[PDB]
Amino acid sequence: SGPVPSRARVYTDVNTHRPSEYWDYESHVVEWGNQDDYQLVRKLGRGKYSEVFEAINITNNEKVVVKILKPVKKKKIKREIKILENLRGGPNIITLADIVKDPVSRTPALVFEHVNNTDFKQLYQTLTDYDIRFYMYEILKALDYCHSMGIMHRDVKPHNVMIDHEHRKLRLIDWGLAEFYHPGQEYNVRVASRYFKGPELLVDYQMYDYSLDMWSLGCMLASMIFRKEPFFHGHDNYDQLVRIAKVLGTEDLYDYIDKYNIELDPRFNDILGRHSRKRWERFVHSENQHLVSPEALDFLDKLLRYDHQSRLTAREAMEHPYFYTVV
Ligand SMILES: NC(=O)CCNCc1ccc(-c2ccccc2)c(Cl)c1
Repeated sequence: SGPVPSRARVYTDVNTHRPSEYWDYESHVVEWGNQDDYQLVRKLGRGKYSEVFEAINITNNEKVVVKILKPVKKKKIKREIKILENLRGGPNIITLADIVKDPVSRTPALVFEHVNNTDFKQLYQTLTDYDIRFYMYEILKALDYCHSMGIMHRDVKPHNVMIDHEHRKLRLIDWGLAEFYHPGQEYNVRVASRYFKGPELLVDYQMYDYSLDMWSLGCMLASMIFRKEPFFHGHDNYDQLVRIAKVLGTEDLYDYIDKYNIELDPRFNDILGRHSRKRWERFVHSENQHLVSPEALDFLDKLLRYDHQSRLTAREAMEHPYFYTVV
């Protein structure tokens, strides 16, 4: 009678028990300020529906970040704006300072606090085992916060984590794919970046929850501790599940799809194969061994599980012995 329903093991009805205004972003009233108070400095990057600039607020000589949005779907702009306002001031969540539009073109822009992002290319060698545990803890603070607030990020990846290592400051950014969690809601599976997509998205299991961000965090941790970027290198979305299966094995993949009554796409039939469950220690080499520990492996093992319900929650994760050395 179709796939088996599922709901989050934590913060299940946080939106159900709150007023409609908190989660109804379509009904959210946005009030734009004037862009003229901002001075664009330099291009920091470019997304598919966004253009990110470094800027200065002329009124106080403060460095800000300006994200110009292509109005592809106003509903998505309203969703990002609503979520950013709801999470404002949360631990390690990018702060939305203002919302403005350019008078002439009317293109919407989000103004954020500034993060002085440390040279990551040069950073990949100076980070230690302590650094990884410390920064992992900080991302979990952000996730436990947005999950307690009924939001799932749905795009956790290195690119969306800004680190100012001189000041040990971490910010989770790009809430453009974030969504409000409503138990029983079927979500679009075309979220997150390929390398970070949870098995639920790949097998087309639409009733996912906050545990999706927990899979993405595992992908990130495995790439950090094992210095293998990305950890699951799929070449398409169908191949992505095969890359996971080569590590987690096909046995538990059927245990998963059977548990939730999932219909595997017939495109997998020829490519999936049969794979044994691998051991995390196999990924330890001379290059990475200085960042790998038993605690790190036990933690990793508990995040990268097929079954979204078996994954640690951000709270459970914060308690794990992997984090005993950090405040
Ligand atoms: N948009 C950008 O260019 C920012 C790119 N983000 C840099 C970055 C550097 C280090 C980490 C990290 C991950 C795990 C443990 C400790 C540190 C992350 Cl998640 C991200």
